[PDB]
Amino acid sequence: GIVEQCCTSICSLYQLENYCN
Amino acid sequence: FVNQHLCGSHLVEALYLVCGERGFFVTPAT
Repeated sequence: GIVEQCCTSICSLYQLENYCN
Repeated sequence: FVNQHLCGSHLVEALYLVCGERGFFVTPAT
């Protein structure tokens, strides 16, 4: 689960663009 | 952009903002 990592740690632009194509 | 914890509705909103019309897709949560 990446939802946990974006939540429990601080996410970034690149990390969020990786959840899309 | 502001680096923060994204979780819940904050996450889907962030994705709609960062990916635009080519946003992510999630099946119905249950």
